[PDB]
Amino acid sequence: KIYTKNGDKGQTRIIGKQILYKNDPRVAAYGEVNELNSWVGYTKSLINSHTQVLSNELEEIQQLLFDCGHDLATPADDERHFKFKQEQPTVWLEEKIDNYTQVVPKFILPGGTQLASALHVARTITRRAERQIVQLMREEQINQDVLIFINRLSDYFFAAARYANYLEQQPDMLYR
Amino acid sequence: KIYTKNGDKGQTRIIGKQILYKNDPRVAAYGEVNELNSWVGYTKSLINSHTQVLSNELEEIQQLLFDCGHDLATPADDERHFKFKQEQPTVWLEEKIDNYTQVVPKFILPGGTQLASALHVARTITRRAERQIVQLMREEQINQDVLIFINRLSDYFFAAARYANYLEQQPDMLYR
Amino acid sequence: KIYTKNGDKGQTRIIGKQILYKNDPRVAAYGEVNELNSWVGYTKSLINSHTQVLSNELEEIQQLLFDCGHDLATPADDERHFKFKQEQPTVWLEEKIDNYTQVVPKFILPGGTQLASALHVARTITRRAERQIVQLMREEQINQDVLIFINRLSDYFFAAARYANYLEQQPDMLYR
Ligand SMILES: Nc1ncnc2c1ncn2[C@@H]1O[C@H](COP(=O)(O)OP(=O)(O)OP(=O)(O)O)[C@@H](O)[C@H]1O
Ligand SMILES: Nc1ncnc2c1ncn2[C@@H]1O[C@H](COP(=O)(O)OP(=O)(O)OP(=O)(O)O)[C@@H](O)[C@H]1O
Ligand SMILES: Nc1ncnc2c1ncn2[C@@H]1O[C@H](COP(=O)(O)OP(=O)(O)OP(=O)(O)O)[C@@H](O)[C@H]1O
Ligand SMILES: [Mg+2]
Ligand SMILES: [Mg+2]
Ligand SMILES: [Mg+2]
Ligand SMILES: [Mg+2]
Ligand SMILES: [Mg+2]
Ligand SMILES: [Mg+2]
Repeated sequence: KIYTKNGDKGQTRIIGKQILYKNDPRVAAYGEVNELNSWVGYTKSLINSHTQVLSNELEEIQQLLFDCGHDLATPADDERHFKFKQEQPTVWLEEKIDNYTQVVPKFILPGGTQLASALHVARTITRRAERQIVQLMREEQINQDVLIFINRLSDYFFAAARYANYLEQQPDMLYR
Repeated sequence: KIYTKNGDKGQTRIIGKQILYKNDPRVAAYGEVNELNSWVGYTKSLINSHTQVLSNELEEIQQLLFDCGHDLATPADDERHFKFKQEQPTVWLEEKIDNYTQVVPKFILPGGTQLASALHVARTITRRAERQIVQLMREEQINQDVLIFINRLSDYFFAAARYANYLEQQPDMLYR
Repeated sequence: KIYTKNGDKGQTRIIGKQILYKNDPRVAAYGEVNELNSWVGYTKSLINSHTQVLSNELEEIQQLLFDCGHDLATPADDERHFKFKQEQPTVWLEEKIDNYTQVVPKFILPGGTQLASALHVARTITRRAERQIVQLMREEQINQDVLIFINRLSDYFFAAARYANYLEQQPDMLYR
């Protein structure tokens, strides 16, 4: 049974021993990163024959987010338990940002093709998670690498969103 | 006219007499449960001929959430106004969890078919609402039955998500 | 390069000089309004030949939200920088609310056609943003016009959602 009922009174476990309330800043940060991941999976499902290229990196992004979630759930002082390192993932994001940035043609408004719009939604959820990650940071020591990655990731989603639009011959929505 | 303009200064009514600010913990909990409901409706709209079975329970889940919202909007001390009881709804969820759990084949990453992905998104929004419900709980007496149901509900959505994938011959996305 | 890396330590700029933490109430309000906008773009992408009429106003709503975001990012005391005025936008919303309100046939549950459901999701995200805008308001002076508009906007989305359902011959989901 996947339901233990240990959570039915509003408390839960993290990595290590601490029992925390579900509204605890750390539980929320791990939660928002998990919601971002759900949305990436949703976005990934909207891929078709014209946008097929975007599929593996999005899938890869989901792996990276799982790792981010793991480290957010891990207290820095914990003696028995951080697996996420930002350098390779972020550089990889930076390559795609520059790639997509030069391919594509005012301020840009979120929208366009359904995949582009979903990638624009990814951008804003990534940012919502980022604020919650900073909020944790202000109370507890966190893996700063997660924050570096998350910050770059919303930039990736802006870049990929524009590219998704470009891939289906769709103009970016512009502020008039 | 559906707009009274009574809210234009950031205040609103709940069940009973209290005028509360819209950022009040209770207004937020009622709000997050309402967003969950919107998303279930959205998820329900993605059903097609292969996933048609999932339709009634999702519809049923929306009824239950409306009730949850009602009780969250109701102060426990209020003399003129709780309608939600968890036993039958939660057992009903537990049956479907076990059903779906045995039908379907690493950690699972959210994604797959569009309906499966949406059910995975439902899971995380349910959890976001759950944290906001706990947050209310820590300041005010609430209907604990709502919390019991909500906690089980995200487990339902994990279970149904996997099943949605299974229904369309789609493998669960796995952590590599 | 769209990534400056100035944000990698959890801090960011607003309109004017203040460097703020990303979890700052003002950064969150600007963020939630930006997420609403993403979702409107997403909703707009779900339009087809039967719902084509809804397209321009949704597009127009995205312009208005960009302005809302701008003013939320602007401290009221700032000497070098408010562009949003609510009167024309809100009256325009009020016309569409009355229009759509008379066209369309219990409490209504969110859901129906995919576009209707998305407009129902828009409603709840608008409201989530509204609570975050009030939260800012309780600490800082804000452009009250933004709040007036946002409040009416979720009413617009309820109205348009029902109409989207009506446009595709779909009954509103009712609380049983
Ligand atoms: N509402 C929530 N939001 C975000 N993260 C959560 C939430 N609830 C639990 N978690 C985290 O996810 C892990 C697994 O979730 P799960 O729902 O199984 O925990 P639980 O609710 O405490 O137990 P149970 O659901 O079996 O009663 C938990 O150990 C906790 O760290
Ligand atoms: N931003 C919000 N988030 C969550 N719940 C809300 C929000 N605003 C209002 N509510 C709740 O939903 C109920 C109905 O919403 P409604 O928007 O009609 O209220 P209002 O904003 O106070 O009034 P009006 O919109 O007519 O000015 C309210 O009585 C309140 O309990
Ligand atoms: N996580 C966030 N949520 C909401 N709004 C944000 C967030 N981060 C930044 N902003 C706002 O959006 C503007 C542009 O975003 P951007 O991500 O470029 O800022 P940054 O993260 O500080 O810089 P960089 O991403 O280049 O390190 C910022 O000046 C800030 O006002
Ligand atoms: Mg569980
Ligand atoms: Mg940034
Ligand atoms: Mg109203
Ligand atoms: Mg749980
Ligand atoms: Mg940037
Ligand atoms: Mg209102």
